[PDB]
Amino acid sequence: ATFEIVNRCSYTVWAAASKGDAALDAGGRQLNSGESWTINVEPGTNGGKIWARTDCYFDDSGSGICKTGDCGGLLRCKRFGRPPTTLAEFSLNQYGKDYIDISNIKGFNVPMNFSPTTRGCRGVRCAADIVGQCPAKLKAPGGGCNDACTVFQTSEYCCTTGKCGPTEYSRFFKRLCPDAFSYVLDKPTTVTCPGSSNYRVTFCPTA
Repeated sequence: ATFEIVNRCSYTVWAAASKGDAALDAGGRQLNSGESWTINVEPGTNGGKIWARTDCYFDDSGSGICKTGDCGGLLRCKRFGRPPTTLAEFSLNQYGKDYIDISNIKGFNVPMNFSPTTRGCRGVRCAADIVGQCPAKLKAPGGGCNDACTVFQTSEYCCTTGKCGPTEYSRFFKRLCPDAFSYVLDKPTTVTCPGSSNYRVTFCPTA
């Protein structure tokens, strides 16, 4: 399957793509404002994620640091990034279907639209100003808005016992972005698409 990753933000973003234990395609790339990066994701990929990283510095060897979404200091991510990260999530070719969603479960850093480029399903979008409105306790110094599990590490926010309810914090994300997961047991906002669809992830879709 092919993914076009488009940076419509006015600032440089460092895109990342990983399935947790391995990079997808090259795994990461600088995208200046307006730049598009097309990657090939192998069919059958389970648990793939795409996110943006902000305020990165990397050297010759591709080592450095980002203030949001750092994946252990690498330009080409092999593992997942450090929150806060708005997450585009996908499982491909699962019994003939594709499943996509946007998640705020690891916080929010960049607004995002996640849409298919082929037929038969809708896209999803979280493009509200979550950082500007972020509750004080969740504001991350490096920018972005942390999820409550990252900040407080309780069984309720992290849903450790498998039983948990919505919270004042999860409701904040859900009220600004109803189409994104706000906590781990949220009523699923997953979208079902035909198997082997193609997609576009746009950062800053509106502004």
